[PDB]
Amino acid sequence: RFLKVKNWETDVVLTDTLHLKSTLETGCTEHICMGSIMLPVRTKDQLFPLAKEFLDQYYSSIKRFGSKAHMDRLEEVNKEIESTSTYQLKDTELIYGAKHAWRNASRCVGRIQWSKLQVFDARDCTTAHGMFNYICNHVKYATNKGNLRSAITIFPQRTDGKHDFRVWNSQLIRYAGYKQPDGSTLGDPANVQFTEICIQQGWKAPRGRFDVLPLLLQANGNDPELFQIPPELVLEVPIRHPKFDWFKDLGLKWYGLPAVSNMLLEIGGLEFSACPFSGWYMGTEIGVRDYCDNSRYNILEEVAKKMDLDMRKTSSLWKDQALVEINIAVLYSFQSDKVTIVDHHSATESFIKHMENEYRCRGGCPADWVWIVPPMSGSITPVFHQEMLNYRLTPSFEYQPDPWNTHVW
Amino acid sequence: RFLKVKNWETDVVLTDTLHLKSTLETGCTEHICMGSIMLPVRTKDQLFPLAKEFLDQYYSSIKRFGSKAHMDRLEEVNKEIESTSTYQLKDTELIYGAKHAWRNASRCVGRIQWSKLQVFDARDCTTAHGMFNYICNHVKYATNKGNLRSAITIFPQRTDGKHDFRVWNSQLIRYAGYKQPDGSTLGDPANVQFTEICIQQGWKAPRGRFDVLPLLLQANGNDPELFQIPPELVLEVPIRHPKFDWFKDLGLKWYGLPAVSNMLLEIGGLEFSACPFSGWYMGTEIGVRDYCDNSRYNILEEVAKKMDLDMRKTSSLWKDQALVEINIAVLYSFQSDKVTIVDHHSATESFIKHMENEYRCRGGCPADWVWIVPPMSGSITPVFHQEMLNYRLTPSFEYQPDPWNTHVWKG
Ligand code: HEM
Ligand code: HEM
Ligand SMILES: C[C@H](O)[C@H](O)C1=Nc2c(nc(N)[nH]c2=O)NC1
Ligand SMILES: C[C@H](O)[C@H](O)C1=Nc2c(nc(N)[nH]c2=O)NC1
Ligand SMILES: NC(=[NH2+])NCCC[C@H](N)C(=O)O
Ligand SMILES: NC(=[NH2+])NCCC[C@H](N)C(=O)O
Ligand SMILES: [Zn+2]
Repeated sequence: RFLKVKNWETDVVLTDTLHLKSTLETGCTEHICMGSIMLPVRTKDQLFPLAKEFLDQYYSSIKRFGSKAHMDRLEEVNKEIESTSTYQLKDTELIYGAKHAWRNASRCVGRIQWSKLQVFDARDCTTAHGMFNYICNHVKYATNKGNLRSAITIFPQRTDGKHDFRVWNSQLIRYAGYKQPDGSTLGDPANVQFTEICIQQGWKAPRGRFDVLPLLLQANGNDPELFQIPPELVLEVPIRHPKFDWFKDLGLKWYGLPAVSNMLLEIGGLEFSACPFSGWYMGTEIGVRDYCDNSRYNILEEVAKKMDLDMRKTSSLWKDQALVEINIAVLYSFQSDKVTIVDHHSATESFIKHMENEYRCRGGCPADWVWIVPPMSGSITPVFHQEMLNYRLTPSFEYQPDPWNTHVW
Repeated sequence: RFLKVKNWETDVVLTDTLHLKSTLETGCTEHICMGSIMLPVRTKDQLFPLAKEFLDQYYSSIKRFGSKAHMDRLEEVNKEIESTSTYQLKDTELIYGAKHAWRNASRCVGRIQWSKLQVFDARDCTTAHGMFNYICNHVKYATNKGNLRSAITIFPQRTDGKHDFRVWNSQLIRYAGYKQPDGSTLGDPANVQFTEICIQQGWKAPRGRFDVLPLLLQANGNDPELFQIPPELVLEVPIRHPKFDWFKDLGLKWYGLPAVSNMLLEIGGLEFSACPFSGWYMGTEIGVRDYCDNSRYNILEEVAKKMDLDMRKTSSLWKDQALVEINIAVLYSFQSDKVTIVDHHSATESFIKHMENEYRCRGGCPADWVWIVPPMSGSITPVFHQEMLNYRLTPSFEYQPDPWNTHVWKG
């Protein structure tokens, strides 16, 4: 009932009670752990309990648990639900829910910043053009000339499912991927399919290695539309090393704004299917995963050669030496151009502090160890030695099917 | 109920049916994952079934399920259990049992070698001196002058819980750790407590940074006894770098034979509390964990200074740069001295092939992602991109409480 988690480097021990308020499932069972598996309309009856659960925590957080205001609101929503078969959050509730969905994102290592989220209420939106407008504003606000500010823009909630708003891109800003005759892939292999769906939709791909994709926005259930982000609004960083002048020749660069756009935000049973959010990169995401993953830009060998390393034998650890240099370069390019970015050491140290604050002030902090530990130098970051308990709390950010596998044109 | 795991790098999908045979628990529920938690006598009543499951697995493995030899063995074992409250395993079954405990060890990335385990049957052992002799033969055999051979020595199983055989060391070979009055630690911090027990037992500590610990052996539930492993039997490797001539001057070295000796081997319900086993090292174990954990030798700074790295700000990734070098040094030193060792790339690539083979021929491969993925360069090794299912199958290697915490001293 009262679980404890120990850090094996410091011997510190925290007790977890917050998991007791766990609602959703984990994919695991007393017989099998699926901790490493990436992916382990509501009715009136289904809804009220959720709204109740939510309002309870909301009012509890504002020190008015069981107050008249609390009871009243619970009644109004209750009425509104029974009548409209749904309800609307007050702005206060929307903001609170979004911040807490971030607070509860067990896979996010940057949650120490959770309370500082800027929320853009786009619930009055009605068209793809409106969506494009809201998104551009989000992009500009959050980029802030390189001094990034976390934000989320929330489009209209789901109703009957046949009027859902959806951003087809996986991130607001991402490079394109095209399958060349060579059999090889040009650009970002991860977006090869999306890149094609834009074309299948009219986009005029410049077939480059770093082409900013176009937004494919879906409003109120209608078929999606394309819009190119004002180039002047997409901050980019040219990747150069602080010692290897040959580096720039690799012809690499990355965008400064990471902005997940394909997730679903659930607040009090309500579902917001279009809720793009952004923060700032942790160095390794680009340097380790986007650049070195075999299925991404897969650039290790190329950088290996340029460094003139004995790639004849794995045991020489050339991949490791290169990986490091590459990551020193990403953090260098960003820091030079004055674009916010955080290294895995500093980011993990913060998460640990955040975990401690969360444990004493909330009785816990759900965290997914498999995602929290950086893809490089694992054990030399504090989170590696930190036991973590993963569980689902709501409000939350959830995965949802790609729209192009659901859209009934 | 079939379960699928995908490799997000190759899009290869495997199907697991083997987890259905999983009886033991995981620590996780439908509402919580404890996948990253380090540590989440039997009665006749509970033994019969365990013995039967085992014999059934055994006889099926040899294609004699239902045979008369199978049926007679079950009758023989059950009679014996009801008769003595326990039972003895045949030699063939012990070997099969030991090999499968290794095959089922979800935290071991070296399992592609599981069928080539050399099993030393020390069930006739009765005294600590007897244990010392067995252990000495195990080390020499396994060390094989640097061309390491995986092996396990199995001492008498547990009976009433008061006559246990235990190896108090956590590994047959490990360096002493000494707490200094100024608060600093000399040697390996991980073994300070055990070192104190050895000194209290009479060991004369040479108090250096790499002193090989004595064996503390408990036979038949008696008080443990000290024994020094013959120095000529302990193979060690001086650590140097293939390009930094100052590396050797750090004065580092490590032993070549890793031999976990504090686990419990469960087979057919029987409990073998003293079952030291060894294989060969994966570089990162030494280079990353033993050398760079803040709670171990913690050499990152010193190695960083000598490299004249910019230690002013973490974002220079000086810790990362130094880490790679140290690991290159460990692998290089071992290879030069011709002592068996495997790099993390090589080891993880083999585990993937092994895992795939196991799904196809066995229906699965219980694996602990948290432990399988190496402590450095995670995503540039295939295991990181591989989804895994973790569950407990028997025979198995289990953790057990430190003996000094449970032992009833006799004087
Ligand atoms: C401000 C700095 C932030 C940092 C440094 C940060 C860091 C991270 C990192 C390293 C990941 C893993 C990314 C991956 O492997 O794909 C992650 C995941 C995640 N973060 Fe953040 N984050 C930040 C802001 C945000 C914000 C503003 C939200 C939500 C409002 C958020 C919600 C989450 C969620 C839901 C995931 C999991 C996404 C998935 O499953 O792909 N993060 N974050
Ligand atoms: C052939 C060489 C072998 C290699 C390369 C290998 C590799 C590894 C590594 C890297 C780990 C994690 C070590 C740690 O982080 O402390 C591990 C754990 C494990 N291995 Fe092996 N192994 C080998 C042989 C064996 C043998 C012979 C057995 C058993 C008969 C075995 C049983 C296990 C067990 C039970 C664990 C978990 C130990 C614990 O929880 O501390 N391994 N192995
Ligand atoms: C299979 C496994 O779940 C997958 O390869 C992982 N992906 C990720 C991870 N961690 C982060 N932060 N991001 C990922 O995409 N840990 C492991
Ligand atoms: C808390 C966390 O489970 C712990 O720090 C871990 N230890 C280990 C690990 N993996 C291996 N191989 N060995 C460990 O000791 N993964 C994580
Ligand atoms: N720090 C963030 N906000 N990350 C969002 C996900 C970005 C993704 N990991 C990438 O490298 O493109
Ligand atoms: N490859 C092995 N057999 N390892 C056994 C565990 C050794 C332990 N990790 C060490 O660094 O000493
Ligand atoms: Zn689990």
